[PDB]
Amino acid sequence: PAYRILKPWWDVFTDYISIVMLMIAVFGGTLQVTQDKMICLPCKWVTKDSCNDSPTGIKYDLDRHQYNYVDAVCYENRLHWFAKYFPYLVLLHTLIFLACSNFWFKFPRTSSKLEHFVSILLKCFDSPWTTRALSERTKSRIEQGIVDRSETGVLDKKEGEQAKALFEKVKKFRTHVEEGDIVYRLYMRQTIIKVIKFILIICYTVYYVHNIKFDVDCTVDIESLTGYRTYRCAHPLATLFKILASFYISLVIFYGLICMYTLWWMLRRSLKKYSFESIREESSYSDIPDVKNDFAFMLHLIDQYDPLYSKRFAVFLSEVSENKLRQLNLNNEWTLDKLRQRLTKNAQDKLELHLFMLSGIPDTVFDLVELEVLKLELIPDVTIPPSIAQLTGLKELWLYHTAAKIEAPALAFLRENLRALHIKFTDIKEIPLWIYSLKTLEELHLTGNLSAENNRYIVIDGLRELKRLKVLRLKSNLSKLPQVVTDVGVHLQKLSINNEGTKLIVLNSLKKMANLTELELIRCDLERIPHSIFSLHNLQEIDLKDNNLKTIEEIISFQHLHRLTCLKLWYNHIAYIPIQIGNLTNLERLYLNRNKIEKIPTQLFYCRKLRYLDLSHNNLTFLPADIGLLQNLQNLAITANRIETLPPELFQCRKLRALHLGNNVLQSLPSRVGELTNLTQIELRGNRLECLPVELGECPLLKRSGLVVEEDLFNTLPPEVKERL
Amino acid sequence: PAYRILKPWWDVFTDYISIVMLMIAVFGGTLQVTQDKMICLPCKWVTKDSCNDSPTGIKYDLDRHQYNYVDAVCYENRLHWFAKYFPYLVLLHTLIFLACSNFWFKFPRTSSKLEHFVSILLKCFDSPWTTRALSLDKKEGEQAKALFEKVKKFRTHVEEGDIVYRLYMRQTIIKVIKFILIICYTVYYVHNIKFDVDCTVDIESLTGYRTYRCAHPLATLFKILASFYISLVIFYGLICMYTLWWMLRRSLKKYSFESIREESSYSDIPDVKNDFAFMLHLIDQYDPLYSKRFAVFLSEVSENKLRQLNLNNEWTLDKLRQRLTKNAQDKLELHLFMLSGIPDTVFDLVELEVLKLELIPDVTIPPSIAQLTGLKELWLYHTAAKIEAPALAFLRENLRALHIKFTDIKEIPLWIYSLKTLEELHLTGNLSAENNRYIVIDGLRELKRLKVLRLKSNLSKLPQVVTDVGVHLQKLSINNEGTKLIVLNSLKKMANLTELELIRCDLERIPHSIFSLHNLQEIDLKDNNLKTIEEIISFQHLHRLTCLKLWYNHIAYIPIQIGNLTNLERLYLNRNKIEKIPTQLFYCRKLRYLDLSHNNLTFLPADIGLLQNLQNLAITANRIETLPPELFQCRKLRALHLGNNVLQSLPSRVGELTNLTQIELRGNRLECLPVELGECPLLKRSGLVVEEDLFNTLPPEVKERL
Repeated sequence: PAYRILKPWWDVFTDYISIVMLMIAVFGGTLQVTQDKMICLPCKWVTKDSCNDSPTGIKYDLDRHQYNYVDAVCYENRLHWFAKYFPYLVLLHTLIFLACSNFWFKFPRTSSKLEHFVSILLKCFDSPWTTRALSERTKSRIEQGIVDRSETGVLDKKEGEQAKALFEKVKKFRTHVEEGDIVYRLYMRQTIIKVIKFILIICYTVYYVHNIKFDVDCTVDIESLTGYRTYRCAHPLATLFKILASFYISLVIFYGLICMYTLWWMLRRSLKKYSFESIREESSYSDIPDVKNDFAFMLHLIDQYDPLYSKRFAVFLSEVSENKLRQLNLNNEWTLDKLRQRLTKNAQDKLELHLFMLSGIPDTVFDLVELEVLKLELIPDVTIPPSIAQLTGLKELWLYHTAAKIEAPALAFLRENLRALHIKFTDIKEIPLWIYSLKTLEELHLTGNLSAENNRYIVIDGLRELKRLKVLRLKSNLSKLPQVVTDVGVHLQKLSINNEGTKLIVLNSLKKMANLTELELIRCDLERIPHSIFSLHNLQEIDLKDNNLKTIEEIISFQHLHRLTCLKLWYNHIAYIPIQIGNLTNLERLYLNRNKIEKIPTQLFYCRKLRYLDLSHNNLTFLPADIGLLQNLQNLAITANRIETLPPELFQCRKLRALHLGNNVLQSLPSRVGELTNLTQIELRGNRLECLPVELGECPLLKRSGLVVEEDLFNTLPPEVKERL
Repeated sequence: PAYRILKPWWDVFTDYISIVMLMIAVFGGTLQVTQDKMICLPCKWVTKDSCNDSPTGIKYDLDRHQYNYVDAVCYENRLHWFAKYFPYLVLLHTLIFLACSNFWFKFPRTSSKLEHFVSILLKCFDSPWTTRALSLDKKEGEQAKALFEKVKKFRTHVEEGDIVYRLYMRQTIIKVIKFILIICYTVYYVHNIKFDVDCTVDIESLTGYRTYRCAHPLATLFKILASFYISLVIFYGLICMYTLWWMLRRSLKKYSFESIREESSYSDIPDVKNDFAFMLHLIDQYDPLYSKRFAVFLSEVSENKLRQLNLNNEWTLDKLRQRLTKNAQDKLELHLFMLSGIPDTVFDLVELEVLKLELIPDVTIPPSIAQLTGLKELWLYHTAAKIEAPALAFLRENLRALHIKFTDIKEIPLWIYSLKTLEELHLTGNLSAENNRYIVIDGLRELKRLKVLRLKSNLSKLPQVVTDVGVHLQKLSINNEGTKLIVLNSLKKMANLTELELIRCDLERIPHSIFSLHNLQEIDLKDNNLKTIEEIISFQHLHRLTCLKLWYNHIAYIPIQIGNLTNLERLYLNRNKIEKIPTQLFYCRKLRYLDLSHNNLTFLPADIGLLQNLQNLAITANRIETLPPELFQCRKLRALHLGNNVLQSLPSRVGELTNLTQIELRGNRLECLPVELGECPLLKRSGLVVEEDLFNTLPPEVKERL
């Protein structure tokens, strides 16, 4: 694996230098062992030393054998020890350089981190995901760039899984390697020792060259054995060894110069610190990490092998890349088969789908042409890719605290759709300035707490142009409603304020609007009904509940209005009903629930078209004979009021489909109510009935679904209601 | 591998010569170590002339050991300097030349370029796309595309390099320098190789004799080796000099594909001017075929074809036909919503009068439209606009209607004025005052032929290009924003105006420049800020109004000037909260269609019984009590839409008409329904939405009969 981490001036030159150094050691060694003769010969003209101060010949008269002895003595007991062991010296130095350059290689405490690093290196130029990743007023409303750049391509569960595995591995391997700096320390130590040995070697070997000589004056003490005292002696190899020493010294200098470069490099710039600054300078990916340890160091070393590596690695190790990967992987798995698992519907169905557990917006959801409603919950980076064009209808979109980043170029589609839009928000500005750009939005639901200032800025710029707004629901404190509401208010059909922090005067709004065909004040801290509410001639519905409203005495002037048709007064403190309610007959709904009503005058009977009445959780203990006049009564609750046994007027009606009786006193339901034949359900609970009537057989719609009873015995009818079930 | 980037008359020869030269160093080295003896011997003749010539023996009483000393001395400080180190001179230079040859390989900043270069060439060489490109099974697209992306990134990277070229030149130059020097030294120092030499070293104090004659035993082998060596080197040098000639008389820093371009299918190839060019020349030397395969692969024209084929192989004629539908004014509506371009197969659909394109980049519609017969209508929305096909005649014979939608300003093409046969145009988009004025002039000014024009936009002011073109205007519509109601000099210019529509515009009051337009014959005012009908008094004096829609407004009051009109075929009083209807509508006995809904009427007047031709009557969500008997005093009442009112039961008599085709009964709280209603021949569960069977006699009979 060394090849892919091969260092330009650390491994390349060192290996060739080392080979040459070894070669010269071997050459010299071979010669030193067998070609070194050291030819000595005696001399007669000895004056002081050197046998000088001087044809037939000399005739020294010595034995050929004894000359070899002299040679051996002069060789052993004289100078030039450097020359004698020069190739061994070279071999040692060569081996030192070779060994010191390769401690990390094949040594487990360092090779482990290199193996993890190299494994990554071999994946950066593989796993095609990498090369896909390498392919690269406003008012936060423009993102067509990313729409076309992604090319809506896929990974086919191959690049997806490969890249995912590599993300797990790059994060884990980095966490492992990043713990320390052993790889770093070894290279700094190695670089320094190479320089140290270099300096010492040159000093040592350039000095001992004066030792290599043509000849030597041999003055060893052997004349008592061999006759002559002084010998002159030649060393033929000495010429060659001066040459070899010179070549070795030059070779070491070259090595040294390169080693100084590498030591120079590792000191001039920090190597542990490392980041892909060059990538964020050139590439679209600014998401560049920086760590200071062995991982970064090893990346830095290979940065000088090939910049291409850095480009591949840098784009891979990114959260931008991972997020694009995840969205693509989402599409790979979250297909039509998975979307179908959640295609539910609740009421006014419109074929819903709610995506809650997704980390982003799938593209496959827009293949669900049949749906009209899409609910997005807690999903970040919602752009709504402009591939919603294959949908036909889109009647409702829920931005349930997701993201304000809706910038895809598909307003034309949305402007032909989205009758309704729901925005849930906990922050102030995650509400996009996108809403007003929609023109066909009729219904808008805004839920979250904004200050008066925030209401004014968000509503004026984000909503004011919704000329077709007909329905507006504000689940906000609304200490003041911005003038936008009153202006849309003249075309607005429904306005609903539903919050505990509601404390304000709405008289101006009511007067300006003068329409409000549906009005809701829920949990608003109200005690007083604003009197201008009676200018809403087309009010047609009013829901006053969960208020501090303790009176109905104020509803005197309701006849100023026409077609009221509905009055909801539940969960309030109206413990008493006056005789103004009897003048309200153009009413088709009335609800008095948990208001602690002690008494109701016979006034409800005047509203002979009431048909629907809720009398519950009131300390009333009474039923008037209004019930005998309202012969179109279809639904009535008489519960939690401790009423005595029901009076016979109970059944003097025609339908009373919903007969809800409970938490009262009823030893027995008047059996005659069973002859209405239109009972669909009878609730008989908490009343201590002794027995059940056996006249219910007359009614075909009291099969065992509507028999909400405690006893379910004392009868002959159980098999009839069971078979009908 | 490296083989394919080796130079034909350079590298194979360099390697063989280097091997032989090293062989000479090895032979000579071994020879020099064990065979060089220098047998020297003294002489007694005149030493002034190296022992000249002016049987038993000479004896020369010296010992054998002493002679070894003489030989050693003569060898060490006399002649044969060159011969003594000849094989080392050979080894050193041979290694230098060899190292120089391989210098560019395994070099820190050349290997990466070379490895990628070779891999790309091999992939291009063997890719089936290259073959097809010479003129995909849905996989060659991906493979070729991946190679194209890699090639573009590789080329971009190599584009900035000048390393491979320069290092090669430095290498060539140093080989030439060393070549000249090695010849100068090797050739010159040959006079020192002699068999017979004269040794006159000063060793008399040790040997008696000063002059020795001496025989170098390997003089001949070193002369032979040197001569053979010199010849090897000269040959090597010829190649080195050739290299410089080739490198200097050819730019090589640039490479053109002209010799291939005029033989192959492509034309779009740039002049390469960097290390890529140099590498290209080198493969051209090895084999030009690789230059060709690469060139054929790397082409934008080829990429275009590759992608086009991918479209054609997916969006086949069956795929297109299966997805071909029709919704209104049918004409074979084919929709292409997410394509990367337009497949050619769409133009073989000769019968495809309607093509709808959206979200398709770079649409160009190559002129193959001549293949088609009918192309009566074309919808280009939110796509691209690069159709410059030289085939206006085909387009002019067709394209009676164009529906083009935009998101910006400059996206709008000008293919409108060039088609003077255009009859109907629809434009939606982002407008401003000046932006619209400039574009509408360039777009519509010359279309005298235009009859129908509809604009969906934030216009804010009516342009005069439209009023001038508008003198031939049949139908005019504008919506989604209020404009200055420039009517005083617009309706008068247009003057034909046989169908006018105003939707979601800031109209509170009706303009009165329409009052004299007797040729109006159709008018639709809806979702406006209009809250009245006071203006419509003299308006209706015009004959042939035939249609008046005032729905979706705030008109809660109907006057009795409505009786001024006798010619109306459509009347819509929808969602205006009206509280009463006068018996002044019947005046238009040709009305036939009357929408009374989402009002606050609560009752109906005796007007229905005066319209014997009333066919379609909608009475819904008006809280109306039991309908008056005039309800069924008619002849047709095909559609009786009742709902969200108050009706205990239908009068049995309405079912005796028998021309009822549908009765809607939803939300009216009916207690029961009479049997006569089931006698009507066309109420056999034909759209008879009811809540319950309502105690009728023949609901299962009519269900089976249908």
